[PDB]
Amino acid sequence: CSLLRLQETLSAADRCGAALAGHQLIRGLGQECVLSSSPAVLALQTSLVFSRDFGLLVFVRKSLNSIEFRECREEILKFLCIFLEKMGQKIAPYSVEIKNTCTSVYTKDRAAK
Amino acid sequence: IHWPCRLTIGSNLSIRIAAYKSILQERVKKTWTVVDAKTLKKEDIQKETVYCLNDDDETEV
Amino acid sequence: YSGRDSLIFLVDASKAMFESQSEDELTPFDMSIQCIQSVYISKIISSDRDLLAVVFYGTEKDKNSVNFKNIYVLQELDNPGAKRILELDQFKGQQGQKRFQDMMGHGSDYSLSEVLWVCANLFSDVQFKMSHKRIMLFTNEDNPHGNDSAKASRARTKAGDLRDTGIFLDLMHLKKPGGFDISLFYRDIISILRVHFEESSKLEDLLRKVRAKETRKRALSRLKLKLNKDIVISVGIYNLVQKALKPPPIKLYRETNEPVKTKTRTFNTSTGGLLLPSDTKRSQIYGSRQIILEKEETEELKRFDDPGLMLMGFKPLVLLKKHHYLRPSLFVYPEESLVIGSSTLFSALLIKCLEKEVAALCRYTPRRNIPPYFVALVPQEEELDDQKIQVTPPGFQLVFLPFADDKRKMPFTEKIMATPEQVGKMKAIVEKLRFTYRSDSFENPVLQQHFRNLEALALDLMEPEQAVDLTLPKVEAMNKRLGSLVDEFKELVYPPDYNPEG
DNA sequence: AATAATAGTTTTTAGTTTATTGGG
DNA sequence: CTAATAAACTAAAAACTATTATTATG
Repeated sequence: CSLLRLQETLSAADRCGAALAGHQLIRGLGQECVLSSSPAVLALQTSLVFSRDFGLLVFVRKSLNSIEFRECREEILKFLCIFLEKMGQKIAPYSVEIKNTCTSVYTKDRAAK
Repeated sequence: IHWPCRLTIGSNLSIRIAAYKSILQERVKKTWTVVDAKTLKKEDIQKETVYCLNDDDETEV
Repeated sequence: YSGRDSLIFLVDASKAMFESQSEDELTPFDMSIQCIQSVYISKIISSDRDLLAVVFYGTEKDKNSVNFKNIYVLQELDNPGAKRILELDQFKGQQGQKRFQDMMGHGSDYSLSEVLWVCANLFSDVQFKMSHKRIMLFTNEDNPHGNDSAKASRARTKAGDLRDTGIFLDLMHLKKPGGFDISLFYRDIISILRVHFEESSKLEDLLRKVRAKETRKRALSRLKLKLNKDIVISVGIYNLVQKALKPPPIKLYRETNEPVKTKTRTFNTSTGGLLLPSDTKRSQIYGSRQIILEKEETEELKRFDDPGLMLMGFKPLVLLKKHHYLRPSLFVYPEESLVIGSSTLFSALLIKCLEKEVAALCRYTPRRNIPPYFVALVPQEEELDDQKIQVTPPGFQLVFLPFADDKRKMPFTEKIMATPEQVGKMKAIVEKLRFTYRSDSFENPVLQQHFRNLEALALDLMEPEQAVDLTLPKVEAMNKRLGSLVDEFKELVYPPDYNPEG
C-alpha cells in the first residue's frame, strides 16, 4: 500500500550517504507520521509489518552518526514514541524483538552520539 | 635546582651558567590520593582503561 | 560569532591556459594549480572549516545542474581534504595538463552569465552563516566576452547584481604574451594601469603556505569588575597571543581507522566491580595520619572568590620589579553589554591613569574553582600604523603578580666589574649584531616540522618539507661581525689557557 | 499561539607520565 | 646507596555560541 511504497522508496533513497538522502528520508518519515497516525485496523497490520521491516532496515542501515541518518533515526524514534501512545499491547510480538533492537540501537553509534 | 649549562656565543665563545628560576609559582606538594571509602585505601582503588570500539556492542580493542 | 568565507575557484579550459611565452614557466592552468593547492594547504593549516569549490569553463564537456554548456564543475564548495589535493595534483605539471586535455575538455565558447548563474546557485546551496563572498577567476585575456557586446552587457549586469548581493569578485592578473590589460574589460565588471603582462595578483603569498591558526572572533571570557561592592563594570578580557601546538593524538583503530571508545573505569580491588563516586575518598597522609576529605570542599578551597575583579588601589608603575612576572600578560577591553556606560568610564579612567601613570592593582578571579590572584592593570593605548589602523588596541594590558611562596631563592652572586674596554668591545659586537624584533619572524621549528611532516604524509610526498630553524644563529656572519672582538674580550677577561669550562 | 532556559562547540588545565639528573 | 624535575600527557571543568519547549490566549 502507501505505507509499503513509501517503505520501498525510503529503502532505496538511503543508498547514498548524502544530505539529499536524509532530507528525502525525513520528509517521507513526516509524511508517514501524519498518514499512519490516522486510526486504522486493516492498514494497521500493513503498517506493522512494514514498520518491522524498515525499522530493522534503518537500524542496520542508517546506523551512523551522519545526520542524513541520525535525523531520520531520531524522527523515527519520535514517531514510534507518539505511536505507542496509541497502539495498546499489540507490541506483544514486537515487544522483545524491538526491545533488543532499541537497546542495540543505543549500544551502537547512538551511544557515540 | 639550578640549571648547570653553557651559554654559547655563535661558534667561537661559550661560558658555563648556573641558571635559577626567581619567580616560580608554588604548586601543591601532595595530590588527593583516591582511597577507598570502605577501607580508606588506594590499594582497594584499582582502575583500568578499556579501549573498545565505540560500536558493535563495544568491540574490545 | 561571524559568518564564514566563501572562496570560489574557476579556471579556463583552453589553449591559453596551456601555453606560455616560455613553457619553462608553468602554464596558466598549472600555475592556477599550484595556487589552488597552496591555498588549500594554507586553509587546512589555518581555517579548515569553510567551503571551497572547483569549477571550469571553456571545456567543451560540461557538468552542472543548469546544464550550461562548456561549464563543468569539478568539486562543490568543500573543505579541502587529501582527496581534493591528490585529484588536483594528477593534472599538476605540464604532463598533468595533457592528461587533463585527454580526459577533460579544453577550448570552447562560453558565456560569463552562465558561470555567474552556476556560482550564484552553488552559493545558494550553502546552509551556513556567511560573511565573505569571494570569487577568484583564472584567465589571461579580458576581451573574449567584450567581443560579443550583448554577452559583455549581460555578464556585467549579472556581476553588478551579484556584487549588490555582496558577491565579491577579485581579478587575478595572469601572464599573457599579449597582455592581460585592465580598464579595457576590467575595472568596470570587477568590484575592488599596467597591461598586467605578468601574473602579479599577490600570487606570491597565495603560494606562501601559512603555518598559522586562530579562531573566528571567539570570545574568551567576559567578566564584571566590582568597584567596591556595588558599582560594577562589564569588561571583555582577551589575548593577542595564545600558545599553539600540534593537534593531540586522534586515537583510532589500527584495523578500521575508527576512533575507539576510550572509556576508563576504577573498580574495587576487593571485588572487581566498578567503584561508585561514593566509594572513593580523597586522602593526603601527612605525618602518620591519613586526612580523608571529598571533592566539594576541595574545590571550595580551590575557589575563593566569585568570577570578577576586586580593585585594590592605584599605584605608579615604578612599584613593580622587572623580574617580577607571574604569567603572560593579557589585554582588557571595555564591554558595554552587562554594564552600559562603562565605555565613557573606561575612556575617563584610561586618560586619568595615563596622566598620573597609576596602575590598577586588582584582586582578580576569572571563574569559579580558581583562586583570586593579584593583577596589575596598565593603560594599553591605541597605536595607529601608517594607515591609521590600530596595531595596539586601546584598553588595558593586564599584568599578573606572583606571591611570596611563588618566588624561589637565589644564591648570592658576586658583582665583579668589567673594564670599560670590555664593555665597549661587546657594545661593538652587539652593534654589529643589531636588528629589529618582530614575532611573526619567529616560530617553533619542532612545530613547523610537525606540520610539514603531517602534510607531506597526507600529501604522500617522498620527503617532508623541511622546517627552517630560525632559532639558531648564522655562524658565518656571526664570526664575520665578531672577528677579533671575541678573543680580545677573552684575553681582557679570561685567561688564554683557561676556557670558561675547565 | 508566545516567549525562555537550554544542550551543543572551543579553551584551557590540574593531575598525570618520563626521565633526567643529584644525591647518597 | 638511590630521587626532584619539567614535559608532554591526560582529564576536566568552564565559557561560547545557539537553537529550542513554554506559558498566555482561545
